[PDB]
Amino acid sequence: AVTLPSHSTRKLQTRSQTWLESREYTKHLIKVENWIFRNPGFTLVAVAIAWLLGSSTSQKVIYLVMILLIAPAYS
Amino acid sequence: AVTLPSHSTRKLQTRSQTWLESREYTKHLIKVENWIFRNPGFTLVAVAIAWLLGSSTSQKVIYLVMILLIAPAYS
Amino acid sequence: IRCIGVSNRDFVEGMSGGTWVDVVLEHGGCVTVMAQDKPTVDIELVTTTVSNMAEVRSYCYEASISDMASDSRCPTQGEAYLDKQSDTQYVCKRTLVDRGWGNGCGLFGKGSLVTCAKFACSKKMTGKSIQPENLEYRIMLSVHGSQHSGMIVNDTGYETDENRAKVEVTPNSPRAEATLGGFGSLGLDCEPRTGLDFSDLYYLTMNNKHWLVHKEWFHDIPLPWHAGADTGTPHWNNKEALVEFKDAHAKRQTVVVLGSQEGAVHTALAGALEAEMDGAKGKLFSGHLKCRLKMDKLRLKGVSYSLCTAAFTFTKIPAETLHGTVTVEVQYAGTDGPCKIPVQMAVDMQTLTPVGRLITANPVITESTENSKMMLELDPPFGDSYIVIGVGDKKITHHWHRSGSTIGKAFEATVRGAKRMAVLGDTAWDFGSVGGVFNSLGKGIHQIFGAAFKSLFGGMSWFSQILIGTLLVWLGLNTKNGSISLTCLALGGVMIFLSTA
Amino acid sequence: IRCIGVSNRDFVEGMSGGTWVDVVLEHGGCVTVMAQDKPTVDIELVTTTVSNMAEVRSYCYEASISDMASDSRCPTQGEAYLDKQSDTQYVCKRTLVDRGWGNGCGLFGKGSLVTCAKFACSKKMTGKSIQPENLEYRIMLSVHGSQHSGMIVNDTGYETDENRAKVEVTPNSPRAEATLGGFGSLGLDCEPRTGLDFSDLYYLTMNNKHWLVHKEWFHDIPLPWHAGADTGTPHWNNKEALVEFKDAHAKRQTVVVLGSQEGAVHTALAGALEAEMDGAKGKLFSGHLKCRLKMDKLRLKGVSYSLCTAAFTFTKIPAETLHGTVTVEVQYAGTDGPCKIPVQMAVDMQTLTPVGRLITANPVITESTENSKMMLELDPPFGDSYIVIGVGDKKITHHWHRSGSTIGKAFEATVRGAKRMAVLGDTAWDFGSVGGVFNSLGKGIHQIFGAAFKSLFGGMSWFSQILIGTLLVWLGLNTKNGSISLTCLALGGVMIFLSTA
Repeated sequence: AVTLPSHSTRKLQTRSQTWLESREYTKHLIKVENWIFRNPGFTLVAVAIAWLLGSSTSQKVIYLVMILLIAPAYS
Repeated sequence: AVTLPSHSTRKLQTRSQTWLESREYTKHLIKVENWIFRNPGFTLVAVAIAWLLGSSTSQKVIYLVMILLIAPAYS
Repeated sequence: IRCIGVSNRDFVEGMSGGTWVDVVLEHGGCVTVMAQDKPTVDIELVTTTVSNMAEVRSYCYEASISDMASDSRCPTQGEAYLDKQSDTQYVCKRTLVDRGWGNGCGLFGKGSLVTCAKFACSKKMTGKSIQPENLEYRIMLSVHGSQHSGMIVNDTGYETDENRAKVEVTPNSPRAEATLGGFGSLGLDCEPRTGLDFSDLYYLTMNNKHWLVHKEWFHDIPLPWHAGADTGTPHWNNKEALVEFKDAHAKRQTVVVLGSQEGAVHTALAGALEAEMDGAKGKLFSGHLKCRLKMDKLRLKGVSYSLCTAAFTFTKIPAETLHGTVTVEVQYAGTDGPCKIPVQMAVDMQTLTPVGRLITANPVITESTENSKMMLELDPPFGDSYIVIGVGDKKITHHWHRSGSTIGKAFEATVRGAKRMAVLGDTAWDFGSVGGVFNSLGKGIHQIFGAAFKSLFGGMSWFSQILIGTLLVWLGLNTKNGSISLTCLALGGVMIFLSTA
Repeated sequence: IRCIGVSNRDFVEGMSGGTWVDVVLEHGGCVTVMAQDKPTVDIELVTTTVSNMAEVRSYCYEASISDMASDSRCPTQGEAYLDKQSDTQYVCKRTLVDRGWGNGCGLFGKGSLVTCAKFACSKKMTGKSIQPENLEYRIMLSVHGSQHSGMIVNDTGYETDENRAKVEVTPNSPRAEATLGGFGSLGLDCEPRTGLDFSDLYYLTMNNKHWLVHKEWFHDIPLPWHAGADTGTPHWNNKEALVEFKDAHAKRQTVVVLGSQEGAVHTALAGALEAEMDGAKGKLFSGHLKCRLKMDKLRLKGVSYSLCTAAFTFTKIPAETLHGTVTVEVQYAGTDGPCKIPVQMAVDMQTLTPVGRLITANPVITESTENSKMMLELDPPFGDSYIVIGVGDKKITHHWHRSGSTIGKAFEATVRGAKRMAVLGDTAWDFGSVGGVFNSLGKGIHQIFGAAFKSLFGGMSWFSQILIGTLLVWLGLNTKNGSISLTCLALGGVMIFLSTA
């Protein structure tokens, strides 16, 4: 019961709003900012890996963003 | 609400079992496999974005993995 | 009438020589179909009633464990066994515990321990399937004419009104005709099967709150489910998704149940349409129909009447209905009988040149008492102008100023059309269409793109769409090649698709 | 005794000339401290009792809304207002609804609507703070000696036994001494403050199930909370995290409450230590102490006794306690009184050369009746060997075969030490230490690495640790530079840290 699959992928598109639509834009941003606020050192260990992986300058930034998105969800 | 923060980040490391230990290994894998099996079309989108963002044939694989992980969790 | 205050009204004007026009009735949106010489009729889809639903699963979102027992074997003596282990109501788990001379055994090593515990469910949610031969859309019609303010939302009495008539459209009887006395009869050639795609929707029901969940989502929930309409004691496949067996270190294994997953699944829907229920039938209030309006016997009642003499008087000073149109209510003081109102709009009152069209076609007074109210609706020109209602010197006037511009009109209509195309998707090409090689070929190209886009991305939420949209627009502004319009159109189709919600 | 069947026993042998030895008592793990000339004593930490906890918050995980009301204003007439809006028990929300001539208004536009609804909570979870002057560790001791099988887990009677004694160690009285009659008294110079770091732990309590949540986690839950120990009607800050206001399209705004978040928070802990409670005190069963064993007055009782004459007999044929050690139980048939057992292990019985050490130091018979049982414990050599118990020709023998090798011994001990270092972390350098420039400098270097690692990563779960570990090992096998051992040691410290759980 720990893996309830979210139904926001199969969003039914109509005029009226869906079940929880007001509480849907700031659902992932809050989960990400709380983790970044509680664990700041991971910002540094993510910048390090991004800079060690991305050959370009706009490639290491993408690596950094994707690491800071994968970390606070663990998947 | 909808943004309950997980304690597996701050799990208390002792000799005994934590709260839900048996369910902690095959949880994110279950979610990822479920989402990918439900939406198979996105695999080729991830392939086409990785195989176009990456320069070496081992940054394309890392990009493909990180995209196929960011998608089933939405950041 | 019935559609004059709605904030999502669309005007569909023009047909194929007077034959028909296609419309897409949505829930919450009204349609005003004004023709060349036919009365203006207002069509609105009110409810969608799904009936005769048969259930498929029943997940148990709040369980409880009764009497629990255990059994232990010494090391190298087999493994433990309970008599209540062959019972399909008990969830059990075997593990190895340390066993020694102190635990009453006779050999040191990992023993064996089996813990049984009776699974009894208290609450459950049932998911019923929807078959498209059960939808029954109800469509309420209303013609602009002999109606005053007390006729707009007033639903008390329709089939004795000559102006309001409800139509129920089932895939068993798709084409139905509404009898509007004196005006003729509007024909609706609906499409009640290609609605909201009810072949992949279910009907959740969790503690007197019903939803419209997707089939794929409903078949992936990790909770103890059983097979069907069992009202007794079900079998509860997959009991181990709510119990948790914990061994401390020693010959001990505790079994505890997870709490009520009601809130955990409430925050897990987060995309499902909320529906209701009035007994055995499930009444939806969101969706859309696809209708064709055969308008050939909708005749204009009162074209042979005589004009009014005099004594018109404004009551309920005019107003502006969020779109520019003006709702005027007049009160003819006279006993002429069934006469015709001489309404028009005019710039400077010397020539009285008409400048704006009239939304209500051929207004007419029918009540023959001395104080007979009537409600019009005009469409003024951009700028200041007068509303002349009458003939002679006892005509009443009213200064009106419609703030806006034709460029604003065009941009507003473009935003309206873009929202309709992001909501309806493919069927948005059948909203005012009369047939052609554009409103029928463009629909094919849009259908191809829609299939290849709902199968390609088709599985992202609002946030992830924003994310991949920014990623693709940045892949467009770089990597100069022929595959750049491809990664910029896939920025548009991902920002406007969501970011217009 | 008391530690002979445990699967996580550690042998701590050797001290600083007989003075003391440091040990780290964990919950679930036993320690057998064998000295040079002193009796073998078994130390085990049993419970940790936290008392006098004062609560901080109380989240409400299952709410309900009573009477709800609303109020609406016409467009350009201000905004709506309810008398029950200045009440701090009602959760309200204002929105704009469409308003026209049909809704009884007099002007078309977006009106104003306020919906109030009374918030009444039914269930809540309280989080109490833990102060380190409240921990009270209980330590049970047991010496190998005049004890048979019925003395291992048998806790009925300790303070009349001369062999079992409990010690309660509080940060108010850290050093306590256990009286073992005849053997002397073992001294424990504990460290009851640097335990499981109770300065960042709370004590959740949700429907008679208590946990040990982290402080940071407990301060981030999004649920309606109040300030403290309120038993009446609290204030419930942040009510809007359980109600949901939905406007359909028209002058309507429904308010519905989300269900019981009990399951949603049960699956949200997933890393918290489960505790219990026996009233006002919270009894933990996981953690660790840090103890120093002053062993200077632990004397060997029965070193001046006379040997046994004859008539020994095996009962409870020997066994192997998961580590190689052999638990022998004998039965001396004689009335010699307090004599001494002549036990030894020997290869081929001609020379009777001793080959294995004895875990129980100086076994002795004290019971002076004719059938006095006693339980030893030996540590055989690798390979086959005999267990000779007696002198003369009436000595009993038993063939024993200890399967293994010294290389397997060393690898097993290395895996044991690695697991202890991954669990305890820094304090793993104080497990058998007697002081030095290695077990005191290596601890400093390990402490530096531990701080710089728990502050750097410190926030990843098992899966994410595996992920970043693979990423870092691949960054190590490529990008040849001096920063490659740095990204491979950060592969080890992330795979063995988890992947040994």
